[PDB]
Amino acid sequence: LSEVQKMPTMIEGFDDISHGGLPTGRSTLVSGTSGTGKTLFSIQFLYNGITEFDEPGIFVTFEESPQDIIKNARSFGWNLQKLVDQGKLFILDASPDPDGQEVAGGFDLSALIERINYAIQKYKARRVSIDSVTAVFQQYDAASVVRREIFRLVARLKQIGVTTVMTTERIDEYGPIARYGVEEFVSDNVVILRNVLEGERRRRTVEILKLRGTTHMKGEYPFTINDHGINIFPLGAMRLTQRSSNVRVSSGVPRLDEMCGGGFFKDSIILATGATGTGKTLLVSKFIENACQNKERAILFAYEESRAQLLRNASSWGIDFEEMERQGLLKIICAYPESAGLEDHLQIIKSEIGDFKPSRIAIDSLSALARGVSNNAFRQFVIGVTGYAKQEEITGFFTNTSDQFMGSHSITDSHISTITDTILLLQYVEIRGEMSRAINVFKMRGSWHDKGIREYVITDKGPEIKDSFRNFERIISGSPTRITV
Amino acid sequence: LSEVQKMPTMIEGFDDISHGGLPTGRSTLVSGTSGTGKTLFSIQFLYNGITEFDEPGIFVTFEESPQDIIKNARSFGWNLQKLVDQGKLFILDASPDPDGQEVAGGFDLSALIERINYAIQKYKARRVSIDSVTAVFQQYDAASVVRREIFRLVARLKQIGVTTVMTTERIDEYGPIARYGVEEFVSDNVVILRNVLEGERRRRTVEILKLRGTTHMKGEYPFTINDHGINIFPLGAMRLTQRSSNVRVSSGVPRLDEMCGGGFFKDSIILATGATGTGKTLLVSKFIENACQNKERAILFAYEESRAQLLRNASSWGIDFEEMERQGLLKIICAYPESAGLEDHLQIIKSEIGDFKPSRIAIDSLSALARGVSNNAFRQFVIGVTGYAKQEEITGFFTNTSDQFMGSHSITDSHISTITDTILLLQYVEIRGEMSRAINVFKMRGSWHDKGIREYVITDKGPEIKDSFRNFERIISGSPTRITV
Amino acid sequence: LSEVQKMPTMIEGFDDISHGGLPTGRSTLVSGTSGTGKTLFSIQFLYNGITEFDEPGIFVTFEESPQDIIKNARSFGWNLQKLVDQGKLFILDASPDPDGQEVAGGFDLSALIERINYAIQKYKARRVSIDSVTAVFQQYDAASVVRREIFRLVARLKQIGVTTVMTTERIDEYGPIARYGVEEFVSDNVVILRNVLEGERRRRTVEILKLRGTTHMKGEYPFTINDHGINIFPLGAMRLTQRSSNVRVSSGVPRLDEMCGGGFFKDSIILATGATGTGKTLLVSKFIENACQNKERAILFAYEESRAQLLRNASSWGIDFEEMERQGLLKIICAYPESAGLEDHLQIIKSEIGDFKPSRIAIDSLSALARGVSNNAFRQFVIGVTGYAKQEEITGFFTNTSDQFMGSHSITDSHISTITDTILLLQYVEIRGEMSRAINVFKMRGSWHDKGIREYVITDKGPEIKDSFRNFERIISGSPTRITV
Ligand SMILES: Nc1ncnc2c1ncn2[C@@H]1O[C@H](COP(=O)(O)OP(=O)(O)OP(=O)(O)O)[C@@H](O)[C@H]1O
Ligand SMILES: Nc1ncnc2c1ncn2[C@@H]1O[C@H](COP(=O)(O)OP(=O)(O)OP(=O)(O)O)[C@@H](O)[C@H]1O
Ligand SMILES: Nc1ncnc2c1ncn2[C@@H]1O[C@H](COP(=O)(O)OP(=O)(O)OP(=O)(O)O)[C@@H](O)[C@H]1O
Ligand SMILES: Nc1ncnc2c1ncn2[C@@H]1O[C@H](COP(=O)(O)OP(=O)(O)O)[C@@H](O)[C@H]1O
Ligand SMILES: Nc1ncnc2c1ncn2[C@@H]1O[C@H](COP(=O)(O)OP(=O)(O)O)[C@@H](O)[C@H]1O
Ligand SMILES: Nc1ncnc2c1ncn2[C@@H]1O[C@H](COP(=O)(O)OP(=O)(O)O)[C@@H](O)[C@H]1O
Ligand SMILES: [Mg+2]
Ligand SMILES: [Mg+2]
Ligand SMILES: [Mg+2]
Repeated sequence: LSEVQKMPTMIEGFDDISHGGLPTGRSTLVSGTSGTGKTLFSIQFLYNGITEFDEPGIFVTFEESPQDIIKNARSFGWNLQKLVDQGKLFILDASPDPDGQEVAGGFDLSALIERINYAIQKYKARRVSIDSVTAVFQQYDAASVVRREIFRLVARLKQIGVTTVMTTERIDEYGPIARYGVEEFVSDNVVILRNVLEGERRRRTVEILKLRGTTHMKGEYPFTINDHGINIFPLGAMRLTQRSSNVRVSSGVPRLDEMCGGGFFKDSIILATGATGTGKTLLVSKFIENACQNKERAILFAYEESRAQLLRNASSWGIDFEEMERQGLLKIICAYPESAGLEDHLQIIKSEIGDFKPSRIAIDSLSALARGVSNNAFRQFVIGVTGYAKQEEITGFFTNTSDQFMGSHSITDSHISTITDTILLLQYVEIRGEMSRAINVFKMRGSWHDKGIREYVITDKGPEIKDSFRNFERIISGSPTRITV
Repeated sequence: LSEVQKMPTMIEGFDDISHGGLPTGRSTLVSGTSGTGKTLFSIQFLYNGITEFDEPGIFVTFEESPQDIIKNARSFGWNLQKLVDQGKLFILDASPDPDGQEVAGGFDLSALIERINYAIQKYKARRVSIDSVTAVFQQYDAASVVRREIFRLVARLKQIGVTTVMTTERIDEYGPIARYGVEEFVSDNVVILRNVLEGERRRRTVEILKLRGTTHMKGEYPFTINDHGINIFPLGAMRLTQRSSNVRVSSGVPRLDEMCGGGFFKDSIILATGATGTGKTLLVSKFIENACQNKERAILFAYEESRAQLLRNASSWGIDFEEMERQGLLKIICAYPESAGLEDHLQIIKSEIGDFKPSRIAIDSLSALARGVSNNAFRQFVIGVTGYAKQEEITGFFTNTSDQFMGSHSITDSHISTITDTILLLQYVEIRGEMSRAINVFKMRGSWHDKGIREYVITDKGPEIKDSFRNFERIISGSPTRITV
Repeated sequence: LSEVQKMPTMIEGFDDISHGGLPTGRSTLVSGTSGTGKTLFSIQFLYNGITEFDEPGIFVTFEESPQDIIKNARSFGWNLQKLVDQGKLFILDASPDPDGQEVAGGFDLSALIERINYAIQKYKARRVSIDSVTAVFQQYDAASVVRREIFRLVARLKQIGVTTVMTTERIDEYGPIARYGVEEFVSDNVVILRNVLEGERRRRTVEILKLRGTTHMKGEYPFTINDHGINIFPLGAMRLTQRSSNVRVSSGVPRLDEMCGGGFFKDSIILATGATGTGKTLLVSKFIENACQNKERAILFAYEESRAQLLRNASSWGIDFEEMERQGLLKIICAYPESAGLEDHLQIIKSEIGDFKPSRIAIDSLSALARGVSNNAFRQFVIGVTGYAKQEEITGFFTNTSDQFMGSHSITDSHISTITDTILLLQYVEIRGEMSRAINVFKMRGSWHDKGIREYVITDKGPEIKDSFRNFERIISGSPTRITV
């Protein structure tokens, strides 16, 4: 008599991919291999319901004992025992009793359905989570029997009018959606949780395969499990709207600011690319030093150099990062790119930005984060970081180490130049057998910028941008040819 | 006694691939994994029949309850309850009753066939849709029994003379066409719906494998599910006929118009390619500004820069996009390439063009749309966009960011240059250690165009195209060599 | 009533990936193919418990006889017989007796559980290891029966309150986690041991798939089995904190030290890259000679040249490595890269550093170690070596043979330049048909360094760094062009 209403799950990123949550009064199928977060998803569904909408929830477990479920939920800061004592949550223990011997007859799904209905009526439950129906159906080896029993369960829960989340099982990550293969077709809604193993690394993704009668974002979306539960990131949080401003921000190098027409833009992304030793880290350090000298908070996400090495280099360049950190203006987060996946790094960056509320951020060596990851996943990560930084009106400074040290015919082999607003090209220039460096403002959207490929030297005082090689040809090749007069 | 007549389905793009629709008086097999749109296809078949030809339809469901089918159809704006009340549609509920216990004997297909025949005679039905015969046949584990029962059903429905759509099931996207493997050979017509997972993205494709006694377009064809149902796009809508005209349209840069022999052609595709920062977005902005200054509607499909960043850059270039939007002359659609698949982007572009009726369109950075997609799918998308724009007599301006910033030996690594009519090559030119830019009209079909590689500078007033580097060699390499006199 | 406490295993690297060990009072599933170290892991778990925390352990074996288990443990220096005699360890022999005939009834898991409970009560056991439950469950061909029995066992061991390690079985390295496929879902914790075969080489990795109610590091982590048991290396031991100092260390070439602004840094990584014959080994030899002349211990990890060939070349260069070794100041470890995997090489390097306590280390030809290994695994190895060296305040000198001998447009095709602090670029320079060499300090973090591409010749006295090619262009190409005056 009406359209397909949805019930928000309040799981970060799930409601966005599901376009409003799970459909109301229907059964949703959550399928995934071991460790994919099925139990976590089901528990978070009820917990969020109870906490945000005061909707009593029912949890049906067939393997994990209720005590173990409550003990598990605490790792996320969830006190399920408090909810149980308040009558808001009820954990229906349907696990086989050890004292109960094997039964040769078809397991009584009718008794379980009656118990669930009684619990729903008693606690006025609006949400139901069913843990590992596959444990129930393994006694039902036949696939037809399994489909019939799932159909009975879904139809009964539908007649009761409760929103249900059923966790099922799969052997392969990209094989059958569920074990028997009849689970994904009896359910109205199918959610797939994967733990893809790529490059000796586990990537967790969530996919909404079908929402009968409703639109949803298609494909796999990476998600992480942290102290707050499941955190899904829908493809860079789409576009949104961030009103870019003309406000200028200094780069810490006055000559570079002149080269940029008055410094960088506050709501812009700066990309300093070049070969190793070109001074990208020096520009990042001067950027952070300028940020903090103006009593503005900043963060330095490093991924190649340790904290102490950064400190030593900054001190050698006349920058006291220790005093900056003591003043509470600078927070240096360094970490090896491998230590965690790109989604984990994005979550850490978001959390640090939220806790510190910085005005500027400097990520060192995006190339380091691109190690051993597919170009598509890397691009998704950069989209996420850039969008999040622009949304908070945060000035971003990113560095990318070019793989070729001279003759580099591309700005970035990952092709992130299309996403950045300002591009600083740093390169070596062979001059009289000496390896001079050159800095050029390759790109600046919305601002005039010096086209000069200007020489600069690195001293104890920082970078000193000199004149341009106005008597040389093919500087870009790294090996220019000098012309008389 | 006659040839093989076909019954139109009126599903956008299906009748084209099927060369007139589904054959009349025969059973069509619609096979696909979970969430492929089998139920949607079957429902749309009957709904389109009833609404466009007043042909009563019969829907046979074995899992989804009739109430749920009616509730599902509303997401597409279809009021199936109205049709049921009018006697034009009948939903035959054949789902197993929960109160009915298991039956050890072969399920009575004869009773179902008799019920379907009675319904067809009562409602004078010309169309029939059968939902998940696989649910029926899972009780028939044996494949031979399944083939026999499908043969009986198809033969009976054929004797009745109704056009039937049967939805069947598969475990793998590219595995067996159906579960048992006997379904695709008893049916006269086989349609395969796939939800291929590639690059963490779901691509939906429809394939007509065989139409016994009729020709059909071969292979997979992408299709999307939106608020209007299934929308199939047959390989760029073939050729068609768009009478190109000699009418000229200004580019917003008078010197560029002179370089093009009087501006671009109205019914032509313009491709501005170059490295990052070369000013492709500037040319797009001037193009849109010229379009709107002449009181002509235009659309800007951006995929790298946000709306506000485009606004800021345009204002910095003396272009007021806000006033343009207020006047109803400009509509700016920006969106990340990942947010949706290429078919979805094509559908969005088509819908926006239809709703706005623009005279010009400007897509920013086709390269952004090529991220993480196969070259073939990208090429298909460009063919679609170019053909649709040319059909509506719309002038298209596309930008492609070259992956190499100097020495680019190709116009486009995706090789779309063969599809575009006008090509504007933008490149950096190293001159006296300064990174000057160069604009050249690489290509212009049906018009004389300046061969000069002309220098241009970007100011607050826009691009100023200066003279050509007439005293330099190897400009194209990016690092030219100057010659005296 | 409390959070999820964990029990340390004291297995090197396991507690780090598991974030504190195995959860207390729960069953952990250790699955892996033949030879993956399941039995070794289970035995080490109990042995470490007993030896470090005085926690009595119970070992349940179904195939390996207790005598054979004790005999096996001695290869790691573990005297399990001493623990058994002390009552700290009990090996419960549950293997089928040869005199016991086949049983058609379901094997009595209840009797085994009662025996285990009796043993736990008698020895006050806190840890339990179960060897090859799969041998038990093969008589239970049915997967449902297997899941039920595993559930009974886990629930009973949980009620007893002991931490349990259960070793299960798999046929494929990346196939089902366990044989039946029900083992990984009844267990609260799943650990996967793999012996991946890549390039005719076996790579052993450990993965913690899920720790219910606790966070853990995700993905595969390489581990080796040596005379001390399982040794896991969690992704380079994360970041840690190594306070870099400004202390300078001589390179053995005074002119090179001048080029580096006073020599290399003590807590830094030096990378000498160049074509074959450029003199990387000469720089390594002079580095070691300077290390030992100052009465400082050093190690030379070679991977291309034999010990005697290194001796001969050093003597030809006026360096007496034999006297250095006799004095106990130099230890030369040479070995073919293939002889062992990257994890094995890392373990050997760590062990040698620990036994010798060197002040400097010189690894010859990282490129040799990159032969036939994925770039990701190689990068992980370099991260490990660099981090370990920096942690011990050890100066590292690494050499990388460039694959291209002239025109090399990159420092390292493996792109390790981002990880190194000092980069010495060695290259050939064609001059008047003579193949002169050139040395340039490409990079030096935290120090001024000469930008000059200086010629050097190799004599019996070592390298003699001459002036720079100040009258030549395109030296970097290898084929420079001379200019008059
Ligand atoms: N506080 C936490 N922070 C981060 N990750 C956590 C946290 N608690 C649990 N996890 C992770 O979440 C996963 C838990 O999965 P969950 O129990 O929800 O279901 P599942 O793995 O889909 O199915 P199964 O019931 O077979 O375990 C584990 O792999 C664990 O690593
Ligand atoms: N209004 C809509 N707009 C866009 N997509 C929709 C809309 N309504 C439904 N969908 C999508 O269409 C799909 C519905 O598939 P459908 O029910 O027709 O059959 P099927 O997936 O082939 O088979 P099954 O019966 O197993 O679900 C879902 O995956 C859903 O995402
Ligand atoms: N002292 C040692 N040093 C190095 N490697 C060792 C040592 N002792 C044993 N190994 C290795 O450890 C492995 C022993 O594996 P383990 O017996 O622990 O269990 P598993 O291989 O997982 O299972 P299974 O019970 O089927 O053998 C062997 O492959 C052997 O090469
Ligand atoms: N005190 C100094 N004087 C002059 N140059 C220095 C000094 N300290 C460091 N440098 C230079 O700084 C360079 C490092 O720059 P950095 O920003 O770390 O490069 P990257 O592009 O890899 O981030 C060194 O290669 C060296 O040339
Ligand atoms: N006010 C201005 N004056 C001169 N140049 C400008 C001005 N604003 C922007 N630019 C130039 O515009 C360039 C951006 O051009 P754009 O069309 O966005 O490049 P793309 O080819 O990436 O689309 C900047 O790199 C800068 O050189
Ligand atoms: N006594 C010598 N006099 C001059 N040159 C020598 C002498 N002994 C060896 N060389 C030079 O040393 C080079 C080897 O340098 P080495 O460090 O082994 O190169 P790599 O970069 O491969 O490690 C030889 O190619 C040769 O040019
Ligand atoms: Mg750096
Ligand atoms: Mg652009
Ligand atoms: Mg060598």
